[PDB]
Amino acid sequence: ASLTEIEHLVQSVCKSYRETCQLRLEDLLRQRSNIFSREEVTGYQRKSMWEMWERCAHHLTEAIQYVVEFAKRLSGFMELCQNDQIVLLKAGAMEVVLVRMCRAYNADNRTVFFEGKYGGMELFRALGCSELISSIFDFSHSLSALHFSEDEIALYTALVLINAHRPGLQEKRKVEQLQYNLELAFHHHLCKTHRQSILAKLPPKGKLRSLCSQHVERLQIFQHLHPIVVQAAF
Ligand SMILES: CC(C)CN(Cc1ccc(-c2ccc(S(C)(=O)=O)cc2)s1)S(=O)(=O)Cc1ccccc1
Repeated sequence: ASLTEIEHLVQSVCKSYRETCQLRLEDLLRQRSNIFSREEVTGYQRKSMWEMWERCAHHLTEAIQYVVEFAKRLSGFMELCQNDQIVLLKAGAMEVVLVRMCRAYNADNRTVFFEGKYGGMELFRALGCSELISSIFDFSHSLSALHFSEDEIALYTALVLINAHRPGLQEKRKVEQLQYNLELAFHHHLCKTHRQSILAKLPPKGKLRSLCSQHVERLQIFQHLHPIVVQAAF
């Protein structure tokens, strides 16, 4: 592929992200001052783990819907066989959601945007998993420190998804070609934006893996005893 086509892949990936980014960065940054009062935080802390779980399950499911929509708009993704589409999303969707979360994270006061306002990790106390929440907040903090742009998120999450080493792929060569093309796109766009410096500062692939694995473990435990059928975005 020529640099002209690489640049078109760049523009295409970034447009697909902007159409499926769920919350506008502009809104997130604007609402940073709308913070939960102490009474509001206490209101959340009094809820059952089962109520917080269902709210969290609703937000995660919805975030995942937007990630699936992003993938479907990704050049070449819909050209993969159905098995492979499923393999990639099953392995990668929740890792993308975790990356996407850094946009809603405010490093200045360590709060995150949740149901209309910004709250610290103590908001989630009823869930009884401080370590995981803390790990999620630290991970977001590490990404926010980089000032990850909207397009870097777009290109980086595309590569989280389009990973040819996911076990179970039936057309591994096709995923490899897609992955390589997206790598070209990412690297070229970092050059064009003078942002080469972020590559070495990005979280190791393994860290996103171990975090999502710990995350998924909680989800399974909650969703087993309390499934919730909730509306589809697209
Ligand atoms: C804020 C996190 C640490 C806690 N969870 C609630 C959220 C779920 C989805 C969120 C979200 C959705 C969209 C964006 S966006 C539109 O800016 O991309 C950003 C964040 S916050 S949790 O559910 O991940 C914590 C949890 C709950 C239950 C079991 C395990 C973990």
